[PDB]
Amino acid sequence: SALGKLQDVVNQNAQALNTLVKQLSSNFGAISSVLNDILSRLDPPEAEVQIDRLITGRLQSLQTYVTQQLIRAAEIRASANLAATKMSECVLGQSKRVDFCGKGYHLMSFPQSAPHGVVFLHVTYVPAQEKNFTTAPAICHDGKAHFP
Amino acid sequence: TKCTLKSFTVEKGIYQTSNFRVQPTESIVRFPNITNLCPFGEVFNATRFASVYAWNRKRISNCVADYSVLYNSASFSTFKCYGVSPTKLNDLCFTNVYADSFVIRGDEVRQIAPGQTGKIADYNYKLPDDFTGCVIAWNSNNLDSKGNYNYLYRKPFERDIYFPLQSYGFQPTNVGYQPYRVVVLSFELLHAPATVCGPKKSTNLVKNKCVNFNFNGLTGTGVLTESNKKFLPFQQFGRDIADTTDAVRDPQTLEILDITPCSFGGVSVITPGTNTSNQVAVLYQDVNCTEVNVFQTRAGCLIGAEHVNNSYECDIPIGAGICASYQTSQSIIAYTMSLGAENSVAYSNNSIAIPTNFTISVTTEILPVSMTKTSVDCTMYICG
Amino acid sequence: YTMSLGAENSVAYSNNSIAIPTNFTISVTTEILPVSMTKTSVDCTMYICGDSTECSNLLLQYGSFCTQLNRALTGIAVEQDKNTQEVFAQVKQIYKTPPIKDFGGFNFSQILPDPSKPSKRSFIEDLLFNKVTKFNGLTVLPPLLTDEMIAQYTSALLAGTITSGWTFGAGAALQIPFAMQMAYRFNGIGVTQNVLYENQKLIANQFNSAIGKIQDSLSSTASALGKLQDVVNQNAQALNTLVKQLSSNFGAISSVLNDILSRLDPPEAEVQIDRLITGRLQSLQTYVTQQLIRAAEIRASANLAATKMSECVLGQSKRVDFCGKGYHLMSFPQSAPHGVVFLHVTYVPAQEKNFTTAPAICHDGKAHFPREGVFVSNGTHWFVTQRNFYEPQIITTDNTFVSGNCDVVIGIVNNTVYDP
Amino acid sequence: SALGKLQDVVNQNAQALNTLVKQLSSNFGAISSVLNDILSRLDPPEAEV
Amino acid sequence: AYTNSFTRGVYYPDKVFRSSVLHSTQDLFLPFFSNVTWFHAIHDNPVLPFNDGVYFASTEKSNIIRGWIFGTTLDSKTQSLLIVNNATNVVIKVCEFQFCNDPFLGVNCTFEYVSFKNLREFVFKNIDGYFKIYSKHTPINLVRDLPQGFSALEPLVDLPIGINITRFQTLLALHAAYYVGYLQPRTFLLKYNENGTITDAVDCALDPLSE
Ligand SMILES: *[C@@H]1O[C@H](CO)[C@@H](O[C@@H]2O[C@H](CO)[C@@H](O)[C@H](O)[C@H]2NC(C)=O)[C@H](O)[C@H]1NC(C)=O
Ligand SMILES: *[C@@H]1O[C@H](CO)[C@@H](O[C@@H]2O[C@H](CO)[C@@H](O)[C@H](O)[C@H]2NC(C)=O)[C@H](O)[C@H]1NC(C)=O
Ligand SMILES: *[C@@H]1O[C@H](CO)[C@@H](O[C@@H]2O[C@H](CO)[C@@H](O)[C@H](O)[C@H]2NC(C)=O)[C@H](O)[C@H]1NC(C)=O
Ligand SMILES: *[C@@H]1O[C@H](CO)[C@@H](O[C@@H]2O[C@H](CO)[C@@H](O)[C@H](O)[C@H]2NC(C)=O)[C@H](O)[C@H]1NC(C)=O
Ligand SMILES: *[C@@H]1O[C@H](CO)[C@@H](O)[C@H](O)[C@H]1NC(C)=O
Ligand SMILES: *[C@@H]1O[C@H](CO)[C@@H](O)[C@H](O)[C@H]1NC(C)=O
Ligand SMILES: *[C@@H]1O[C@H](CO)[C@@H](O)[C@H](O)[C@H]1NC(C)=O
Ligand SMILES: *[C@@H]1O[C@H](CO)[C@@H](O)[C@H](O)[C@H]1NC(C)=O
Ligand SMILES: *[C@@H]1O[C@H](CO)[C@@H](O)[C@H](O)[C@H]1NC(C)=O
Ligand SMILES: *[C@@H]1O[C@H](CO)[C@@H](O)[C@H](O)[C@H]1NC(C)=O
Ligand SMILES: *[C@@H]1O[C@H](CO)[C@@H](O)[C@H](O)[C@H]1NC(C)=O
Ligand SMILES: *[C@@H]1O[C@H](CO)[C@@H](O)[C@H](O)[C@H]1NC(C)=O
Ligand SMILES: *[C@@H]1O[C@H](CO)[C@@H](O)[C@H](O)[C@H]1NC(C)=O
Repeated sequence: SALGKLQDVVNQNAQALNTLVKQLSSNFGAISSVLNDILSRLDPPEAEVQIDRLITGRLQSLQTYVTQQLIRAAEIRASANLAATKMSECVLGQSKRVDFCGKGYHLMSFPQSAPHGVVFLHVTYVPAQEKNFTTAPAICHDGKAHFP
Repeated sequence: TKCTLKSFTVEKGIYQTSNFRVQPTESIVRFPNITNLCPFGEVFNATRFASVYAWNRKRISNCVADYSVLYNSASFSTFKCYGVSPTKLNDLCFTNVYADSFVIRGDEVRQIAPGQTGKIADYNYKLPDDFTGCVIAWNSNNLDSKGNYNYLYRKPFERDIYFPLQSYGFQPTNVGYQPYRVVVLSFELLHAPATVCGPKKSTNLVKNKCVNFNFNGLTGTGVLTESNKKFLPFQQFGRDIADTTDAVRDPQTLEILDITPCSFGGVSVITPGTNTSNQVAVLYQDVNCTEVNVFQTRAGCLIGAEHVNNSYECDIPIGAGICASYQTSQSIIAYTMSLGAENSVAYSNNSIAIPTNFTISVTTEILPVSMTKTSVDCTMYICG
Repeated sequence: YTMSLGAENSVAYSNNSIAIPTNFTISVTTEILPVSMTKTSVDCTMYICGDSTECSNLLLQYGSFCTQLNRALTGIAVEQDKNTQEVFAQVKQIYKTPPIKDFGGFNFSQILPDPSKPSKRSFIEDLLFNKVTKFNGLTVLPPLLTDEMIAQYTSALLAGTITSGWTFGAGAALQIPFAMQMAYRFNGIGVTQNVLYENQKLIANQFNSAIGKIQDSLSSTASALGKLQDVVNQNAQALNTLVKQLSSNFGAISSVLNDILSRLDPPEAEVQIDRLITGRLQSLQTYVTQQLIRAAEIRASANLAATKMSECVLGQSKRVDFCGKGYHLMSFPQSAPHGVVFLHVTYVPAQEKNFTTAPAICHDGKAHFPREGVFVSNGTHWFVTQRNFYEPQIITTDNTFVSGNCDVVIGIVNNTVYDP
Repeated sequence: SALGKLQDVVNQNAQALNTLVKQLSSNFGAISSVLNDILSRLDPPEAEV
Repeated sequence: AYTNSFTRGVYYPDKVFRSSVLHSTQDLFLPFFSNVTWFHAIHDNPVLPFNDGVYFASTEKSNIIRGWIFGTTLDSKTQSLLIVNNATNVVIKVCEFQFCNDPFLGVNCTFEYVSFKNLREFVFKNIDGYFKIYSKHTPINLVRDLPQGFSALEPLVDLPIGINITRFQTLLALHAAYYVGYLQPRTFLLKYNENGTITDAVDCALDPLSE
């Protein structure tokens, strides 16, 4: 389960194709889901009505599939832009942006290829062991305030 | 869940599978208690019918109309209904009924129908294209035939009282030219005070209970309660935004009843993976624990999960801060999700904490970059 | 009229004139970002064919149209909770402010939670919540994180910020006095920390006044909450249109399925119900497509809000106008209905003066360049001063570095560089 | 070709409008694509269909 | 003599109860701020065309106007709806009554029914042979013209007379000015209050603001 959205995209696309394929078995009101069966049983005056029902159903199914694909392609484009930005500003350089390159202070990143995706190995510096100290905003030496 | 997912293995989580719906207990039929019988006798057994140019229009109101005897009677050559089915006339009932009685030649019967045109459907009798009713015709060659020259032919429902007026001769030796006694029953189905209703006995009304009601032909299912909505004396039905009926007036007792749909809601099944256990917890969304180890949450009624005071990280989200999990003997538990351990910061105006050490951490971030480049031949898909 | 693009302002530019602010103002700005939207769920079978066996059987001929619409709406609903979790659950612990509010003159009682309320929300959070406000298979699922949990997350973020700077966002939370934290932030924008340690009272007064003006703006302007209320209005209009679509005929004799069933036998009852099913299914598909398109936008806005939280609250941003106009000092998160509100505290220079400047200075034939800041002249004497605040100092060998000679730099001037 | 996506947007919008306009000439199963022609030849009962 | 109709002529279009909702309806209403022909009853009852419907209003102080006549010829040649309100009885007849040259009251029948300070408004229209009457009785204190205000009209009578109506006339009791408008298929947006009473209306074709 480490690879999340990357496998989620594959699952969504496969499910969309499966639904599109399964839509070919529906009647949409026609006497039979098989266009060859409708053609071999009816004269053109009624075969036209049955085929019109089937055409309407299948065309609307295709339109639904294409609209879903466009909406998902927009999301994938946004994610690809995010990946390009991360590559440029995290692998090709050092990022000062907080949590843009993993939790902590970013040191460097290494790109790795993944199926229909990219995997980043963000190396970050994380402070570990603390101690309490008494601090002071400034220090007097000869009446003059010294700042670090 | 297994049937809904079209799979024999169910992953851990919460799935919406079916819909809970309260069922009615008994049916309520309510009509005005008028014992009068509609005078179809004086319309269908009349001695003489009028001509097609001046057909008589009889008003039928404030009576019970028994259409079953008319339907079963074998004297009728044709009985075509266009607005309503003949077998539904006993349940459905109408505000007013119009019976147009006149005599038509044998070949012109087909012209008495909505959407029809010709020398009869357009000149001496026109029916609306949205006509709701029935056309009844039977042969009268043994009552009207002679030569019988008292019958003459010349906007919808218009009575138009080298002449454009012509007559035919009725003789017994003339089928397609023999006299036909054709009567058109016209009904209006506007929601209004009903005066003509069929021979169906009314029943007593039950309030505060999910029932299958029937008010003057307006059918539905819901719970009937007394309401404080001031119907005006001419008002019979109330409506909601979605055009569905919201309130009704009882035709027998002049009181207003509020109609509320019987309780319903989605059913969610909270289960760990079938690889782990076959025990499930069921959530009835947005319903009370009345109509359904019962836990009441703002997301609905949760049954099968034991409420636990201890809070943990969310495992299977439910809603409104409640999460469920499979925990120890093991069973499904319900709890409020924990946002994390509380950590008070020892703040003061002259204390600073500085790390004396560090650790190098490598994290992993996965980002989609592309998806499958599918292409569908639309012509082959639709019309292979 | 023709609209005006703004007042014209000619800039007094010349090759040896520089303007340096002598004072400053602390300005707190408000940015509202939608995070999530209503988690609606529509029972497609009940919407199209409510309590009708004949209509349900006819609808079964259309395949998985009903199930795929349900699937899309469920995906949107889950994505909403994902957005909220991503934006707000960016802190691994629930911090809390110390019982004594000794923050060096900075008053945070306006944005810290008020213990006396039944829900520990700040006064500004209450202002935000008080400004922003069926039976056909259309249900609204409750969000996973309650408003109390959102308030707890924002309180944790605010307490962690106030008591530990960016250290809690980086790793473990490290306590630090708030005056020292503000000195850190001032060093972050190229202004020496002595400025803060000398003008602490003035800066605290300006911050408190700005927070009070935020009170005034939120309590007086209803239109301040913009896109956040726009999303609510759009969702309400979409649901209203979907509900009103049930009253349409779509060519059938009646819009009432029960009326059609009670009047007709199956042979044409099926045709009428087919027309109604086609119309209502088209309406559902339109609603679902609009919801997906708007959910993508809300997801983008939630990602922007998470980025702003991480790079503006958990740290200090050098990106211009990413955290309000001016030089960013810090931000404070606040919860809003289906959204988040940021209070960006920024440093804005106020009062300027004209000075004569020089790229370098000759002392002994060698060109001296400022280590930090620029050379300025009050007319007779030359000083080196930092860029964003007028603080002239004697030009010494500790302020400048030597590079090259006088014959290369264009515009070099003569002066004396004091040697300690 | 230096200006890319900027001209691409214009092309896409123009193609969308052209397709929308050309859709007016389709029959969709009707006897004619001209609404005036359908109205002037048929009475309401099937003119409505 | 003309005057301004203001916001008068609003009646309940159907017999369905609605509450706290803005409903748009397509029905024969009186246009807002239109001209209604004004007649006097001092010291004046032509036969007025019926057109597509009529709005009738009157202001009363001694119950002078008490009846109406509807028909085409109004000379016993065709069925004529007749309404008379004498004393405390409301009388409606449909007989082919023989009318005088100047019909007024001194101080084949197929249906019959027997039951300034006052403003009485009435609406008369025929649809599919159905004769509907909408009315509202409200007290006023004004004599010069019809008062300004909004008050919906409810239906009281629904007669299936089936008469073709083209002209009508008013009956005067001689020992109260009245106004006559006309209805058009205009679009109205009706504001139903909590109790279901139409309190406000918007004439969609009155001006771009109402649009
Ligand atoms: C910088 O501007 C601030 C204004 O915010 C000045 O502070 C004001 O000083 C006057 C006295 O000169 C007081 O009456 C005001 O009440 C102060 N305002 C605030 C908000 O405290 C400050 O003096 C200016 N500094 C310089 C060097 O010009
Ligand atoms: C921070 O500002 C708040 C104002 O919002 C101060 O709270 C007020 O304190 C005065 C006492 O001088 C009371 O009379 C008011 O009723 C308080 N207002 C509210 C809304 O509680 C608060 O005292 C300030 N903090 C400090 C440390 O001075
Ligand atoms: C430019 O700055 C110098 C240094 O501050 C000014 O010289 C001082 O002026 C003050 C008057 O306020 C005298 O009290 C000091 O004795 C002067 N010191 C030196 C070393 O000159 C000078 O007057 C300023 N000139 C202008 C035009 O502002
Ligand atoms: C800065 O001072 C130097 C001398 O230290 C000036 O150099 C003089 O330039 C003129 C013109 O080229 C020559 O005639 C002199 O001989 C130079 N002086 C010496 C000592 O060689 C220079 O001009 C000064 N710059 C400015 C802007 O005043
Ligand atoms: C600093 O002092 C506080 C006082 O309670 C304590 O909780 C904290 O652990 C101390 N810091 C470290 C690093 O131990
Ligand atoms: C007409 O009379 C016959 C018997 O002559 C009877 O059977 C029939 O029911 C009557 N018509 C009606 C409508 O009752
Ligand atoms: C129904 O019967 C009741 C008596 O039980 C009566 O009061 C009522 O008027 C009847 N309904 C009608 C419409 O006559
Ligand atoms: C459930 O019903 C009880 C009354 O029996 C009521 O007190 C409670 O508020 C109801 N809860 C919900 C969620 O409807
Ligand atoms: C939680 O604890 C309280 C008091 O200790 C008790 O009343 C309540 O029943 C507990 N809840 C559960 C689910 O056991
Ligand atoms: C600098 O000089 C220009 C000359 O026009 C003047 O407009 C400007 O106001 C001066 N700067 C300041 C801060 O006054
Ligand atoms: C700056 O510009 C002025 C003209 O206004 C000119 O006299 C002077 O020499 C210039 N100085 C430099 C260093 O370019
Ligand atoms: C109404 O009559 C007045 C004259 O009194 C006239 O000015 C006005 O234009 C008329 N309005 C309409 C709508 O006929
Ligand atoms: C509705 O009628 C009641 C009579 O009981 C009255 O008290 C109330 O004010 C009315 N409400 C409105 C909005 O007219």
